[PDB]
Amino acid sequence: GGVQVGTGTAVESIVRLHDEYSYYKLKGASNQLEYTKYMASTLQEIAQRFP
Amino acid sequence: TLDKIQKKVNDDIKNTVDEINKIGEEIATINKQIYGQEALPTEHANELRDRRDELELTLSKLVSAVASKNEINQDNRLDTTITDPGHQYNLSIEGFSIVDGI
Repeated sequence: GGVQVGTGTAVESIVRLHDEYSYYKLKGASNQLEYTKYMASTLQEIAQRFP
Repeated sequence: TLDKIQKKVNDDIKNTVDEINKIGEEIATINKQIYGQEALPTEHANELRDRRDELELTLSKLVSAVASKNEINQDNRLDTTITDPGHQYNLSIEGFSIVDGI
């Protein structure tokens, strides 16, 4: 009716869920830097080529 | 760059919503449990209380911090000896609060 009591528990499997965001912060700044730093190395090289 | 930062905070806003709901409901679920006919068992009870209270401050970080607290009693005449969230546990928010504490 309304008078209550409790008991135990059981198990079936194991888990690892999904939640990613702060890691994006550094990543975005990275690959743009990957474009720039590569380009910088090659571009400066390109500058001297036939001086 | 300015716009990306503007978009980013909007992403911060949109991301903040689901996590608050994600973390908030977990707390709310924990409040469901703490608020059955919950004459809480001493040793592990106050741990249930303290952990739930402990998690309040982490909630105050992102959102309002103003909630109402009380407590209730029970007897071997267990009846429907329920423990309340409503006046006992409810947050203030948005100008008018219509909220269940669980």
